[PDB]
Amino acid sequence: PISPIETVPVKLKPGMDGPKVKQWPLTEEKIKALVEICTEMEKEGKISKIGPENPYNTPVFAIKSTKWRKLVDFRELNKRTQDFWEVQLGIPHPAGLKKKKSVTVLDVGDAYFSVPLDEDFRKYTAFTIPSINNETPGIRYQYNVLPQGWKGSPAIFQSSMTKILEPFRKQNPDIVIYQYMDDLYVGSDLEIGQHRTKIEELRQHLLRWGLTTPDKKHQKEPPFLWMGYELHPDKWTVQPIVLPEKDSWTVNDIQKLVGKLNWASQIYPGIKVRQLCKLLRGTKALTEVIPLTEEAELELAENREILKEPVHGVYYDPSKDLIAEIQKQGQGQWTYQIYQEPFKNLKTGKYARMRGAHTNDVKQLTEAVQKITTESIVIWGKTPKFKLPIQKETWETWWTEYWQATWIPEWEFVNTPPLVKLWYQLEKEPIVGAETFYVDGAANRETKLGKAGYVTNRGRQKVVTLTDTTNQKTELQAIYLALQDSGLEVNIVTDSQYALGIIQAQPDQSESELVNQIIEQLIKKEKVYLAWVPAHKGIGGNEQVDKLVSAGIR
Amino acid sequence: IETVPVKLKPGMDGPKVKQWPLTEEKIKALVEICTEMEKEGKISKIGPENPYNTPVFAIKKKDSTKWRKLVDFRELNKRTQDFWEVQLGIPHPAGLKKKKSVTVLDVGDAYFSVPLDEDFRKYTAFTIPSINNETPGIRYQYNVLPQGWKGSPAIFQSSMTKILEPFRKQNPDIVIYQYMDDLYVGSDLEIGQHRTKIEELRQHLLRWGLTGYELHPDKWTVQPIVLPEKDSWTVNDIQKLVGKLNWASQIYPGIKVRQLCKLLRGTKALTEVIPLTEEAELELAENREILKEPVHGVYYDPSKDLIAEIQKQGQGQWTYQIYQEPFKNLKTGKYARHTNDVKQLTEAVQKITTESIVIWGKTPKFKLPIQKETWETWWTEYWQATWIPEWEFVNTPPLVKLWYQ
Ligand SMILES: NC(=O)c1[nH]c2ccc(Br)cc2c1S(=O)(=O)N1CCCC1
Repeated sequence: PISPIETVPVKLKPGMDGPKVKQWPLTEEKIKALVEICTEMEKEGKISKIGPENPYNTPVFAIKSTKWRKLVDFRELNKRTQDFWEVQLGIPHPAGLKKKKSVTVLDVGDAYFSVPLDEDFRKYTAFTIPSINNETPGIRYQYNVLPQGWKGSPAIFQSSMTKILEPFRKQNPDIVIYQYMDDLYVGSDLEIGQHRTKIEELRQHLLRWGLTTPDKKHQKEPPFLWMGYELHPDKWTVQPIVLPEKDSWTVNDIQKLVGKLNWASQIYPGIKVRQLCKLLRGTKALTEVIPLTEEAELELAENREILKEPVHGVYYDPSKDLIAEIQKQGQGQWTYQIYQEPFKNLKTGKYARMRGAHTNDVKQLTEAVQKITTESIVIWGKTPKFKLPIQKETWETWWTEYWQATWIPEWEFVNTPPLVKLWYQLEKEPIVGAETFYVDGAANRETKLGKAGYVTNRGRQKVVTLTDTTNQKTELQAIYLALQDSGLEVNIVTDSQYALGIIQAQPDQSESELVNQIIEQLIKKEKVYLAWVPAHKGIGGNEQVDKLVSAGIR
Repeated sequence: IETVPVKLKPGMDGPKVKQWPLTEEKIKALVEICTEMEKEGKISKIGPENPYNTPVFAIKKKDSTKWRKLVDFRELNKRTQDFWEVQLGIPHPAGLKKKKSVTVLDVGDAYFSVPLDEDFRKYTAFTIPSINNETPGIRYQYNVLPQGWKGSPAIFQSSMTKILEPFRKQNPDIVIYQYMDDLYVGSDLEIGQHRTKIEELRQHLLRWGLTGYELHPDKWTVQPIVLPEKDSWTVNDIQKLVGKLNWASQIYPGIKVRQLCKLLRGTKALTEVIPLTEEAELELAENREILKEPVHGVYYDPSKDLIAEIQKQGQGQWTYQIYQEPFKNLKTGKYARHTNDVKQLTEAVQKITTESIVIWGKTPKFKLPIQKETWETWWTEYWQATWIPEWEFVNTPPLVKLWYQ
């Protein structure tokens, strides 16, 4: 049965004609297998014979566990076909679904082959069964329905199924139907008897539209394995995750493990991947063995422990608020959970992202909130109420003084260490009784060598030589010198906007080990005031460290 | 009625811009709005064979409880710039910025009485998404001039002129400028008299279907770079002063620092009070004078885009500069304030855009001191305007903020 549904008009891309690819000669057994397949398809309205008048062509092949299959290579027609609207804009997350009393899945029989193809387009679907040893013509057909492997099939199928379902939906708004490829998931809160009854009424409304579906006795029982998930009407989990037992790990084994651990992270809280991931850095062939670092071994063990014993999530109650909680798991690692009723998770997740080169826990926490806020809008249409391991004073102090704008949705502090905090502060004013260090760095672009140094108001001076640097590196090297030689309380004056910008943002972690050394020093001080002056002016101490540091390096 | 043919920019396709995720209440407001437009024939449902897309949102719109649908035609506007700008461009009047009073009126309803060329409709496609992607998006395209598309005012131009004709004849000294979905009405009348003429204008629009915001461009003055005035100057204070002066120059010609720097010779402590040799005081003396005046040499170039930079100053304050060439400031200003950073930045942007429309007839491309994603999720929460400017996301330079405080 081909559906009586109206047809979707189709077009070739602008300034293009249909495909005209010649048919390769086939073996006799293949021609034969194809003649049988087509006569059957023709005797069902799926395809139709045409002549040598239509000028387009698409290759056909035949392949074989011992039954023949027809293969049409639509590559060329696909390149000439217009673009369509995307089939799915995203897939639902199970955490966002509502709990259901009864749920069934109907798989649509011969999906594509039940929807008609635009009359004016059929012509470009022309294929030829060749004659024996090519001597002679060939049998020529064209499609009447949506072809397997054709660009427009998926979208046209789904649109047709959407048009066909509307009538039913209106008369049964208390019923959910989700369209996925050629399956239909049907959910209701009805008693088993009236659900079975509404299915049948559905199965028959579809039948009237040229679409077949399995009957009771033939339709599967929950749990439904779908998209890597296992769905029960009252709960959800990810499909069974087996972490292999291996004596030797190859890159391909670590990549697969990492992907399974990332997948499990949606519901198993605390899953970690950073040490395992560090191992995939650099990398050789997919086949090369990688010794597991210690760290990697502890992470695996910790993950293994989290994974023994199933964990399931609950579904969404739209009448209740969503609560999201976040914990710092370590350096750059964040983990979160979302619930509506304390401790019954709808879902879990982790966030790691390094945003920039130098950063702090205040900025990372706030980026994690943003990532969760976005995900929430997607899954539930609303933002959650957050519980953060950061004191309210800490947050407002930071957001208030920083130069970038921000806004978090409603949140409350929660005492779950480690608590988020700033590790040092720069003074707003120069320290009285503090030695002033005027710093500077210089680097030669040709030789790549440079010098970093300082001159203080209290007599001191120093210049150090560096060999494979950059100006930026010298300027940071200069600041570090001043922090090493100064003792608590110091005033540092630099001409580097670059180094200033970095330090003013109160970094606690960096990609640069030099930056990390500066940070470790900054946390040790009592008071640090840092200021900037334009280079190449007469500015006191500056003009002096500049000449000192320029010597031989410009 | 007949339709004006519309073409894209040669070898240029339609927009295929992703629909951002919307909250439950904005999705429901849109479903409601769109169901009513469709019933009235303004838009129709479309098939999978339309691969185009333009984003859509819902806004409240100044002191109104009602939801307004807002279509983001930024991309389509880019793909149709020869049509609305060269083919059917709307002249911008230079006298507008001079009027004492400018009133902004929303005239977008005018558009739905005009039909859109059948062969262009497909490019106006947009989608209403569902939560969790549990159902397919509701797909539509327009049958009439859409709001937010710069082709609509260009096409409706002739009818607008017929409509405003008697009022303009009767009031030779009032300037009326259309920009996108709004009308800008300026006069030099006393305020009650200005408001009276505005109500009269509303009566004329009302005879043709159509059915405000109050500026004072003439009162749009300065916003210099200010220098500190003080007794007892520190080494630290002097450095900060030359730093700011040094930066002031590059934009301002004449700024001098030698004397200020001469004050700083040797390797001094920051907390060292240093008496200003009169030679110096005469320097920031003339600099202070330099800074109080305008640029000189900077003019608007109509063939160039306008850029706007904004700095978060703290405690409700924001600074901004509009220019085409960096350092060649056409305008500078400030904006001051339940208000978060996003809500305040959102109002500053709309405020800067409106002045820019009034002054030059075009919107600036904004460089926003905010994380993209934060802006993306929050902006429509406080957006009230019917247009949307172009924007980028930047990280404010450390000193730039202090130099504009
Ligand atoms: N729309 C829903 O809220 C919904 N809720 C469910 C709960 C459990 C099961 Br099993 C299926 C469901 C469904 S469903 O059947 O539509 N569909 C399952 C795949 C994604 C949505």
